[PDB]
Amino acid sequence: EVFNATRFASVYAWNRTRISNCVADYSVLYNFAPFFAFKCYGVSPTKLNDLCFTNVYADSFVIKGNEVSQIAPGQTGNIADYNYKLPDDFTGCVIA
Amino acid sequence: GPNCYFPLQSYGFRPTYGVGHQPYRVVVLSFELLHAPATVCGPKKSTN
Repeated sequence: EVFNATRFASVYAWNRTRISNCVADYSVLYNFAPFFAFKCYGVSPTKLNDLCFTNVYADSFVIKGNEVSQIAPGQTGNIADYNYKLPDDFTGCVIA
Repeated sequence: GPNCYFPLQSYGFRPTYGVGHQPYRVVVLSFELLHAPATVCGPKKSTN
């Protein structure tokens, strides 16, 4: 419902995709859509089914192509200073 | 297509970035103090 929705909200207003008390096996969806701009900075699962965690703070974005350079841990730019700042210790998967 | 990508990403060493993003030049000195015969140290006066 989150990964394959036709319409999202505003890009700055990310959706609370709370991934808790379930198996975060979203790696199969890699075959559903041609994920380009694939940047997993802390963990890069081609399969993900074991660990239980409290907070996920998952976000949904709609952006251009030649703008992912500003999508990096501790980066500065339009997204970081206007839309959403990525922490210096940003350990997560940016999948565009 | 698949997750394939070129495993070499260029670094954007712009001069307008912050100090934490400004490129740093690093030199590392590695040596092993194990072998009995040595070949290099500082100079000292010898004695009989």
